Amino acid sequence: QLYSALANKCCHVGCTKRSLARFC
Amino acid sequence: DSWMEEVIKLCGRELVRAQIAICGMSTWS
Repeated sequence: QLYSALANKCCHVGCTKRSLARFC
Repeated sequence: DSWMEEVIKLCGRELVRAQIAICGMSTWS
């Protein structure tokens, strides 16, 4: 899922706070 | 916090905490 993609991404490399911002 | 950028390395519940915080504190442009 998109959230799982974000979850893995942030947990591995990281993500932008702006990225979680567009997800919520 | 900095809504213009920020790159974090969180996971799980902290990730959701950051989400809740970011999406709630969207009072700042």
